[PDB]
Amino acid sequence: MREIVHIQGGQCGNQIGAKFWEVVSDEHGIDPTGTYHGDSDLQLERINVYFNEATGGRYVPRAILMDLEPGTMDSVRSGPYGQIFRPDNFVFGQTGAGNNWAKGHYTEGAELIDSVLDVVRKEAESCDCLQGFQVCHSLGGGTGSGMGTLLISKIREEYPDRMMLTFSVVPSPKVSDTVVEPYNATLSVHQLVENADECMVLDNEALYDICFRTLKLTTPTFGDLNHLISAVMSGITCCLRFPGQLNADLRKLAVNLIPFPRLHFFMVGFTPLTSRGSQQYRALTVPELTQQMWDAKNMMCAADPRHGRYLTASALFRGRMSTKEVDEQMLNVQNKNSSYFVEWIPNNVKSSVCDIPPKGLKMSATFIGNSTAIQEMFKRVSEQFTAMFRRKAFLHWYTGEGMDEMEFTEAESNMNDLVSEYQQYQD
Amino acid sequence: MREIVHIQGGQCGNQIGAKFWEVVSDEHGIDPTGTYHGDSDLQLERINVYFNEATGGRYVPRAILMDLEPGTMDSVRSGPYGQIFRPDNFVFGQTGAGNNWAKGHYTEGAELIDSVLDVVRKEAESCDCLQGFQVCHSLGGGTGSGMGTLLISKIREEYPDRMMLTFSVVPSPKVSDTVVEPYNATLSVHQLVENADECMVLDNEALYDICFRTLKLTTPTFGDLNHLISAVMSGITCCLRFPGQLNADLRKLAVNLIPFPRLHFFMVGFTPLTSRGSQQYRALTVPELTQQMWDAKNMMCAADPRHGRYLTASALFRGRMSTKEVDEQMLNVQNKNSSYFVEWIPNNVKSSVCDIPPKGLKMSATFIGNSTAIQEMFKRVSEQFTAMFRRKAFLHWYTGEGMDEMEFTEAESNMNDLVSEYQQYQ
Amino acid sequence: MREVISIHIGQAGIQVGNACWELYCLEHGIQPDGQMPDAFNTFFSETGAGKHVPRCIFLDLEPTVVDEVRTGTYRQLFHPEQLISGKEDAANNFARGHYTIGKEIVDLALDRIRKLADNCTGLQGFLVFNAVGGGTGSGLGSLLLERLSVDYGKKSKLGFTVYPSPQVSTAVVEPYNSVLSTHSLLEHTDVAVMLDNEAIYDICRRSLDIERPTYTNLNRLIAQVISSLTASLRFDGALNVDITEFQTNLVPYPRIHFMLSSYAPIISAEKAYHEQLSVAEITNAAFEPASMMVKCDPRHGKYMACCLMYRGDVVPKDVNASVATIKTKRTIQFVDWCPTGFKCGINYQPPTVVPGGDLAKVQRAVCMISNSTAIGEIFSRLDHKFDLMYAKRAFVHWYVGEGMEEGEFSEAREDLAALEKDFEEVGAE
Amino acid sequence: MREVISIHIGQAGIQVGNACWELYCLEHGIQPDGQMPDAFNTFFSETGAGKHVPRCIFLDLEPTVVDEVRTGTYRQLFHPEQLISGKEDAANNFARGHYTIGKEIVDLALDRIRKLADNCTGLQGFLVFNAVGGGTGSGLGSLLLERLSVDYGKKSKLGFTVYPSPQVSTAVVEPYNSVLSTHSLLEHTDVAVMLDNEAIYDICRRSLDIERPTYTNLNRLIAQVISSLTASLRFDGALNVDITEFQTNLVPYPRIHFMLSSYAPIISAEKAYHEQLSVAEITNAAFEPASMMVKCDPRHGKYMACCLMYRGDVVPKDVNASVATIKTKRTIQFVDWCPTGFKCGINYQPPTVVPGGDLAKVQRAVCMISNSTAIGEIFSRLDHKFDLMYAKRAFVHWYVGEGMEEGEFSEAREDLAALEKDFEEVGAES
Amino acid sequence: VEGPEMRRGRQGLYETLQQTSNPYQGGNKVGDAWLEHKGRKVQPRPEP
Ligand SMILES: Nc1nc2c(ncn2[C@@H]2O[C@H](COP(=O)(O)OP(=O)(O)OP(=O)(O)O)[C@@H](O)[C@H]2O)c(=O)[nH]1
Ligand SMILES: Nc1nc2c(ncn2[C@@H]2O[C@H](COP(=O)(O)OP(=O)(O)OP(=O)(O)O)[C@@H](O)[C@H]2O)c(=O)[nH]1
Ligand SMILES: Nc1nc2c(ncn2[C@@H]2O[C@H](COP(=O)(O)OP(=O)(O)O)[C@@H](O)[C@H]2O)c(=O)[nH]1
Ligand SMILES: Nc1nc2c(ncn2[C@@H]2O[C@H](COP(=O)(O)OP(=O)(O)O)[C@@H](O)[C@H]2O)c(=O)[nH]1
Ligand SMILES: [Mg+2]
Repeated sequence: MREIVHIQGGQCGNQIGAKFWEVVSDEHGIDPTGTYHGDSDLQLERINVYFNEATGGRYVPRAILMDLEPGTMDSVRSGPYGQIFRPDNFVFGQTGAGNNWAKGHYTEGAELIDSVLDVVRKEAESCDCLQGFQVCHSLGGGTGSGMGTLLISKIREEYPDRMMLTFSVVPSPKVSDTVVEPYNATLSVHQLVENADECMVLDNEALYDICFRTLKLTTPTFGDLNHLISAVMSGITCCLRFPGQLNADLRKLAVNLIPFPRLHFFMVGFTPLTSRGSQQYRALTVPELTQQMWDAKNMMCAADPRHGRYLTASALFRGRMSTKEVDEQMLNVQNKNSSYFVEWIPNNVKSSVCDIPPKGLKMSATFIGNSTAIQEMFKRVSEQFTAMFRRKAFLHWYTGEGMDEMEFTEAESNMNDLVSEYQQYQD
Repeated sequence: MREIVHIQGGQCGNQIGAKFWEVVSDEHGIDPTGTYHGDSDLQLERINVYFNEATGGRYVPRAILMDLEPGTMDSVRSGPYGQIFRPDNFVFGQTGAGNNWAKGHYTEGAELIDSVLDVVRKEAESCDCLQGFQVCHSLGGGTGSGMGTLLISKIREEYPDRMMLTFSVVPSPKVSDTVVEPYNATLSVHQLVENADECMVLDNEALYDICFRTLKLTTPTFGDLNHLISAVMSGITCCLRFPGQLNADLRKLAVNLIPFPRLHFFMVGFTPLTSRGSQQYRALTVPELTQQMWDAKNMMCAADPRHGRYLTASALFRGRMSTKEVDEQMLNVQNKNSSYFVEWIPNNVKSSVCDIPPKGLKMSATFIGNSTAIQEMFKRVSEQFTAMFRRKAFLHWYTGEGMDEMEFTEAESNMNDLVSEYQQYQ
Repeated sequence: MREVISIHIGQAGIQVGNACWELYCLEHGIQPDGQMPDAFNTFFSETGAGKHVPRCIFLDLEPTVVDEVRTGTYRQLFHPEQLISGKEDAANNFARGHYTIGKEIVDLALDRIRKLADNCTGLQGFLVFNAVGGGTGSGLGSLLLERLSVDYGKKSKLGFTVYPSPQVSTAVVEPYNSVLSTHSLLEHTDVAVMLDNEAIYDICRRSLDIERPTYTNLNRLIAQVISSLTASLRFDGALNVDITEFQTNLVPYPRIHFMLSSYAPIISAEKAYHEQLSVAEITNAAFEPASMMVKCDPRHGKYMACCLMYRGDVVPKDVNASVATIKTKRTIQFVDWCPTGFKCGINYQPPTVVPGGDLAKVQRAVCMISNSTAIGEIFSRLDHKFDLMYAKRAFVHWYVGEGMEEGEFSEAREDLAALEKDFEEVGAE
Repeated sequence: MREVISIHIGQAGIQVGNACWELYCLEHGIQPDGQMPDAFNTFFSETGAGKHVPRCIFLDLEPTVVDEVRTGTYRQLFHPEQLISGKEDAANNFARGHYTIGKEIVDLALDRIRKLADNCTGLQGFLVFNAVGGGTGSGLGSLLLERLSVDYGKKSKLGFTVYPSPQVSTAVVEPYNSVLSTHSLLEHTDVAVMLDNEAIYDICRRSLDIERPTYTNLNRLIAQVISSLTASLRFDGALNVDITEFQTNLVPYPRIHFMLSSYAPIISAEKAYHEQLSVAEITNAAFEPASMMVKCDPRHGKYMACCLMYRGDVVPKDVNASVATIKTKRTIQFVDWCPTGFKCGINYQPPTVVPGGDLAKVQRAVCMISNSTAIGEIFSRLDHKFDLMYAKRAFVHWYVGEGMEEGEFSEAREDLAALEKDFEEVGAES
Repeated sequence: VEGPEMRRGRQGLYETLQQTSNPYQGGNKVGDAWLEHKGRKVQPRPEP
C-alpha cells in the first residue's frame, strides 16, 4: 500500500516520461487500451504503486503531466501508450516559457501552479498512503525547470513527510542544446538542494556513447536515449512492486545512499547493456553483471568515477540470483581497489534482490552512486554560470519578469558550496 | 399516494418542465404516446406521485401549464414528449406580461389566475393525499415572475399545511438578461418569503459554468442547461417514486433544512457529471460523489459557498450504496472543513439513499444546501434595485398599472430584512 | 393569437413597406400573387381558399406612389382599398396634413383600422413607418397617431421614424416639419426607433462596398431590421421577445422613448466567403459606431437601455460571454443607475436573402436596438436649425395660412426645450 | 491554440509575402483556391467549411504591387480587406511614410490587426517584413511597429528586414531611410534577422548555379528560411522551438538583437543526385561564409549566439557531433563568454520543393540564424555612407517638407553611434 | 424550426449524462473538447 506519484514537466519531461510509462506498462503487462494482459499473477500483486483501479478493470496511471507549451500534449496523446493518462491530469499553458526559468517560476507559472496543486491534491487523498513523489524534468530548459521546481517547492510545504526523486537531466559537457542552459541549471540546483530529498542526474552525452560504443547501434534516435532513461527508473522501484529476497524500498534508497542532507545528488547506470550482435557470445552470469555495473563507461552522468570516490553505492538486482556470488563480488571490488572507495564508511555498497527480472532479460542490476566525482558536473556548470553572469549576459530577459541578481549571486553561492563540500569529503 | 402537482410558469417554466417531463417519463419508461414499455415492476410501483391513470393505459402528468402569451403553448405542444399533457391544463393568456411584474400580478393576471386556480383545484381534489405542490418559474421575467407568485399566495391560503417547492431561476450577476430584473426579482422574492414553504434557487450562469468546465461541452445548447435542472428535479423526489434503504421525502427534507421560517432558499447541484473524455477513467464510488458534492464549481447558484457558512445541508444518494460509506464520508467533509459549517447546529449534513439509480448510471447523488452564502445573490439583487429606485426609472410602467411607490418601499425593506437575518447567523 | 397591424404613412412609408413585404412574403414562402404553394398569421391573414393578404394599409396623399404598387407585381397581394390614395399632396406642409387636407383622409384610415382590428383576434401592436421631414409623414402622422391613441388605449405602437441627417436635408422646411412632428409623437407613440437616411448611406458604402446606393438598397436594409425585431413572433427561439416585451423593458421614462438601431453583419457576397462570422465577432460590430443607423455618436452619450435580437444559429452559451466582453470594454459606457443594461433575444431562423439584393447569405445575425443619451445630439442640432429659421420667420407664411397659427411654433419649441432638458438630467450622475 | 500573424510592409515585403505564402499553401497542401483537398491553424484561420485565409495584412502605399496580388494566382486566397493599399507611395521618403500619408492609413491598419487578434485564441507573435531602404518599408512600418507595441504589450516581433548591401544598392537615399528606420526598430523590434540583397545573388550564382536569377527566384530561398524557423511551431519535432523561445535565446542584451542567416543545402536538381547530402556536409556548409544570407565574413567578427534549425531525417547524435566539430575548428571563432552557443531545433518534416523553383528536393536542411559581431561591418559602412550624404545636406529638403524636422536626422544618427560602440565592446575580450 | 445542435449532429445530453456508449472504441466523437483537440502530425516508428 505504497503509492508513487509521477510528475513530468516541460518538453523533455512529457516526452521521456512517456517512455517511462511505456516500459512500466510493458513490464506490469497492461495493454495500450488499459486492461491487464500479463502472464503471471505477480504483476497484479502491487498495481496500486503506479495505477488506479477504475471502471471496467482499466488502470489509469498516477501521473500528472504539466507544461507551458501545448505542443507536447499533441505529441503525448498521439504516441503509443498515450491514451492511458487521465485528461484531468493534462494541465497545460498557452504562452510557453521558452527556456526561461523566470517565466516558468514567477510570471506565467503563477496562474498555473495554483491549478496543478488542485490536480495533485485530487490524486493525493484519493490513495491511501503517499510514499512520496517522483519528478523527471529538465534543467537546461525553462518550462520544466522554473514551472517544475516551483511545484517541487510547493509540494514539500504541503506534504513535508514525503520523499522526492528528481530525475533531472543536466546540460551535456561537450555539446549544448540551449544557449541559456547554465542559467537555468544553476537556478534549478539552488531550489533542488533544500527541497528535493534526493536527486539522480542523467546526461545525454553519457547516454550517447553508451548507445553507440556499448549498444553497437549506428544511429540511435531520442527514443533509444529515453529507453535507458526509462529502464533505470523502473530499476529504482523494482523492489517495491515485486517481492524479493531482500527488499529496498525507495526510502531505503534515500536513507542509505545519503550521508548528509545536502549531499544527495547521485549518478545512475544500467548493468546488462549488450548489443544484438554481441549478446549470444556473452555468458549471462553475475560476474559479467558486476564488471559492467562498476565500469566507468556504463554510468549515465557526465562524471568519470576514476576522478572521485563513491561515498555510498547501491545495486538493485532483479531476478533469481545466488546471493553468495552477489555478496562476494561487491566484497571483491571493495577489496580489489580500496582507493576508489571512500575509506571512512566500511562496506559502502548496498545490494537488494528482486526475485522477478524485467521482460526478456533474466538477470539485471541498477547502480545508484553518490559519488564525489559528480562535482565535476557541478563545477563545469558553475564556471559557465560565473562567466555568463560577470558580463550580465542574457539578463534583461530574466530580470524583466520579476528577478534581481541577488538570487543569481545566491544560486552561485550554493553551486560552489556543493563542489567545495563534495571535494572536502573526498579527502 | 404522496402525489405532487406540478405548476410550470411562463417562458422559463414551460421550457424547464418540457424537458423535466421528457426525462422523468423516460426514467419511468414512458414512450411518447403515453403508454408503458418498461421491464421492471418497480417503475410502475409508484406512478401516482406524478401521473394519472387514464382509459387505455394512457399516462398523463399532473402538470398545469400557465403563461400569459400563447407563444409557449405551441413550443411545448410541438416539442418532444409534448403531447402527453392534458389539454385542460393548457391555461394561457393572449396579451403577455411583457416583463411587467405589475401586469402579471394586477391587471391581466386577475382574469387568468381565476382560471388556473380552477385547474389546480380540479387536480388537487382528484388525488388522495397531497404531499405538496411543485412550481417552476423565473424571477427576471413578467409572466412566471408576476403571475407565478400570485398563484403561490392563492394556493397557500387554500392549502396551508401542504408543501410548496418553488423552482426559480435568478437573474445572473455577471450577465444580464432583462433590464427590469431588479424590479422583478425583489418584488417576486418578497411574496416567496411569507408564502413559499421552501424555495430551490437556480441560476443560469452557474449552469453555463458547469457545462463548460465540468461537462466540457463544446456547444452547450439551451436545453442542455434545462437537462441538468431536470436531473436534480428528479433527484428531490427520488425516495417518493422508488424504495430506499433510508427514505427521505419532501417534508422530511424541509424540516431538516429550514431552521428559521424565512431562511427557505437553497442552493443545489448534481454530483456524477463527468465529461466524455474523462468518462472511462473515473472510478465511480462514494468518495468520488462526495468530492464532487461539496466542490464549489458543482453548485448551481451564483453564490460561492465558501463565502458564507452552511446552515444546513442535504444529500440524496441514489444507487445500491453502502450506508456506512455514506456516513463515514459525511463526517470526513464536516471535520476537514470546520469553518464552513455553522457551529450551533450540530451535525449539519443530512443524508439519505435510494436503492435504484438513474438509467445507465450506477452511483449518483443530488444535493440541497441551505447556506448563508446566498445573501451575496440577495444583496446584489437588492442593491441593483436601490440604485434603480432612487432614480425612479423604469417605474412609470409599474406605477401606471396600480402600484404606488410605497409598495416598492416594503420590497427592499423585506429584501434588507432577509439580508439582516442571514447576516446574524454567519 | 399573435397579430400585429402595420401602417405606412408618407412617401417613405410606401417605399419601405414595398421592400418590407417583398422580404416578408419570401420569408414565409408566399408567392407574389398571394398563393402559398401556420406562422403567417403574424402579418398575413388567410383569406378564402389558400390566399394570404398583408395586414397593412398603404395610405398616402401622393397618388403616384400608391398606384405604383397597384401597377406593380404585387397587384394581387394587397387589398385594393387598403392602399389609400389622395387627390392633392400635402407638399412639405405640416399644417396641410394636419388641418387642411389631412382631415378628409383620416376618416377612411380609421375605418380600415377598425375593419382590420376586428379581423384580428388579439392585436399585438401597431407599426408605423414615416419620415418626419415630409408634410404627409409629419402632418397626417400627427393626426393618425392622435386618433389611434383615443380609439385604441394602452396598446403598443412601434415607431420606425426617419429623421433628417445632420449633413444632408433634401428639403428646406424639414426643421419645421421635424420639430412640429415631435410635439405629437412625444405623448402618443410608445416606442420610436430613430433612423437617418445618411447613416445607412455610410453603412452601404463601407460594409456592402456599393459606391452608388439608392433608396431601394436602403430599404432592403430597413426591411431586414423590421423582420428581425418581429421574427420572435413568427418563429420560436431560446429567448423570444414580443413587441410588448420590447416597450416596457427599454423605456425608463414616459418622455424618453427614442431608440437607436444597429444590425451587426452587413456583408456582401464576395466578402462573405472569407469572413468568419461568429457571435463574439458580430457583437463587437453591432456596438461599433459606424454600424449605428443614426448619426449620433454613442461615445459622447451613455447607453441607458439596450436590446439585442439575435437571428440565425445562435447558441445561448456565447451570447452571455459576448455581452460580458462588451461590458468589460471601456468605450461602451452605461448610466450609473442601470447596471443591468441588456436584453438578449435569440431566434432560430436565419435572415432570408432576396434574389438580387446586396446582402448575402449569413448563418447568424444580430439586431441591436438601444436607448442612449446621445439622442440629444440629434435633437439639439435640429433645434438649432429650427431656431435659426424662426429668428426671422422663414417659411412661416405657408404654415399660418393653412390653419396652424403662430402659437404652435412656440409651443413645439417649448416641448422640445423640455425634451432637451430631459436628456441632460437623465444622464446626470 | 497558437497562431502567428505575419506583417509585410513595402513592395519588397509583398513580393516576399507572395513568395513566403506560396510555400505555406504548398507545404500544407492548400490550393490557390483556398480549400483543403490543424497544421494550417498556425497560419490559416478556418472560415466556414474547408476554407483557409492567411493571418496576414499586406499594407503598402503603392497600389500597383498590392493589386497585383489581387489579380494574381491567389485572388480567392487572401482576404481583400486585409490587403491595404495607398493612393500615393512614400517613394523613398521616411517623412511621407511616418507623418503625412501614414497617419490616415494606420488607423485602418490597426483595425484589421485588432480584428485579427480576437480571431486567434493565443497569439504567439508577429513576423514583420520590410525593406529599410524603401519609403513605406521604413516609414509605414515604423509608425506601425510603435502602434503594435503600445497596443499589445511585450508580444514578440521578428524583424525580417532587407538591408541594402554596402557594395550594391538600387537607390540613392537608402542610407537615409535605413538610418531613420533603425531608430525605430531598436526600441520596438525584439529580434531583427538581417537579410542582404546582394549576398543571396552570390548564392544563386555559385551554389544554386543559376546564372540569370530574378527577384522571384531570390525571394524563394529567403522564403525557405522563413518556413524553416517557424516549422517547429508548425510541426512536431524532437526538440521543438517556438517564436517566443527565440528572443530570449538569441538576444543577450536589449539593444543587440541582429541576426545573420544561413541556409545550408543550396544545390540544383542535377546537382542533387551527385551530392552526398549529409548532416556533416550541411553543417559544415552552414558556417561557410558564402552560404550566409547577409554579406558577411564571420572571420572578421565573432559568433556570440547561434541557433540551428534542423529539418528532416536527422538523428540526434550527428547534429551533436557537428556541434563538437565546429568548436574544434579554429576557422569558426566564438566569443569567450558564451560557451553554450548552440540551440538545436529539429523538425521531422523534410522541406517542400516549389514547382518550377530552382531549389531541389532534399531530405535534410539546416537554417542557421546566428547573432554575430561581424554585423557592425554593415552598420559601419552604412554610417560611413550616411556621413558622406549628410556632410552637405543633400536629399534633406524632401524630408523636412513632409512633417519631419531637421533634429530627427541627428537623433537617429546618434543611436547608430551607440549601436556601433556596443557591438565592439561586447565582442571585446575581458 | 430546428435548433442549432439538432443540425450540428449532437442531440441532447442523454449519452453524456446516462453515460451510455463510449467515445473510445465507438462512434460518437462530436461532443467533448478533449475529443476535438486535433493536435500535431504523427510520424510513427518503432523503437530500435
Ligand atoms: N427610409 C427612407 N426614407 C426616404 C425614402 N425616400 C425618401 N425618404 C425620406 O423622406 C423625405 C421626404 O419627405 P417625405 O415624408 O417622404 O415626403 P412625403 O411623404 O411625400 O410627404 P408630402 O410630400 O408632403 O406629401 C426625404 O428627406 C428622405 O429623407 C426611402 O425610400 N426610404
Ligand atoms: N530580397 C528582395 N529585395 C527586394 C525585393 N523587392 C524589392 N527589394 C528591395 O527593396 C528596395 C526598395 O525598397 P522598397 O521598400 O521595396 O520600396 P517601396 O516598398 O516601393 O517603398 P515606396 O517607394 O515608398 O512605396 C530595392 O532596392 C530592393 O533591394 C524582393 O522581392 N526581394
Ligand atoms: N533524453 C532526452 N532529453 C531531452 C529531450 N528533449 C530535451 N531533452 C533535454 O532537455 C534539454 C532541453 O530541454 P527543453 O526542451 O528546453 O525543456 P523545456 O523547454 O523547459 O520543456 C536538453 O539539454 C536536452 O538534453 C528528449 O526527447 N530526450
Ligand atoms: N435554466 C433556464 N433558464 C431560463 C429558461 N428560459 C428562460 N430562462 C431564464 O429566465 C430569464 C428570463 O425569463 P423570461 O423569458 O422573461 O420568462 P417569462 O416571464 O415567462 O417571459 C432569463 O434570465 C433566462 O436565463 C430555461 O428554459 N431554462
Ligand atoms: Mg512601394
